[PDB]
Amino acid sequence: GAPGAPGSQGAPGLQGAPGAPGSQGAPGLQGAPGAPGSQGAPGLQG
Amino acid sequence: APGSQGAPGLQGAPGA
Repeated sequence: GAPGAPGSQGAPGLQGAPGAPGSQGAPGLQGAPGAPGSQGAPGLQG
Repeated sequence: APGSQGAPGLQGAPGA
């Protein structure tokens, strides 16, 4: 009966990974705005 | 509009 299969084997499954939440998302939303420059008013009367 | 605080206009300036 030496016939048998002690070493059939394979590579079933090969789990990828449980989690990997987030390579990279939104860079941001700037914030405090700006109109580069000085919105001044006219100096003293004249 | 909110965001442009400080002196977005003359404010203190009585006039020009």
